[PDB]
Amino acid sequence: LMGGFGMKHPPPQILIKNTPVPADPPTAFNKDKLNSFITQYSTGQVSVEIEWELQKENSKRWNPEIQYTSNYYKSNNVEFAVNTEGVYSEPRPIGTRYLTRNL
Amino acid sequence: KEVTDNNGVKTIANNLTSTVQVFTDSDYQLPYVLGSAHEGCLPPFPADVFMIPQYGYLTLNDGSQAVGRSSFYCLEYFPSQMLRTGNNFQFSYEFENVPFHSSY
Repeated sequence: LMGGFGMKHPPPQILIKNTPVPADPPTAFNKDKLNSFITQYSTGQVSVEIEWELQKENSKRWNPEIQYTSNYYKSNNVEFAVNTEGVYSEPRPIGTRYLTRNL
Repeated sequence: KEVTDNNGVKTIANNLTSTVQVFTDSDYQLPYVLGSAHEGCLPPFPADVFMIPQYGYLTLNDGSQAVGRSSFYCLEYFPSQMLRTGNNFQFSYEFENVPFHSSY
């Protein structure tokens, strides 16, 4: 209902964790689980590659259609670009529905 | 046929080199008006001669005005077969699987 593709078997969940590294244990045995760990974090890169299938427009419509565009008029910033402070922003929601079909 | 009117008197003659043009919309690229129940069918009685109905279509409106999403269609922008007297036209069609109507 929020939109998109419903699937019985969607892309699976990808779970990641830093494995705990204990700090120095005591030299006499203790049965309690170790609550003392080395402070730790990880970084890396992720690649996601999705192949998308397209359905072309076959239309016989004579007149030109509505299309999504940028507006030429001068502005302080470029839409869908970085800020003067380095902040990327998305100025507007963009749907998919521009081209037309008969009903 | 050609119709000439002189004064209040019309003469009908054959025009042998004139053509009729015909096409099917096989890709369903036109507004489909056959699914609304309209006059202009072939007559139930085989000896009756019938007029062919005029094709028209509707697109989006706001009141009497149109919006930018409204689409205009030129039927000349399709390929069609041209027919003089002595030319004929035919095509075949397969119905897709549809359930039996229940006649019980």
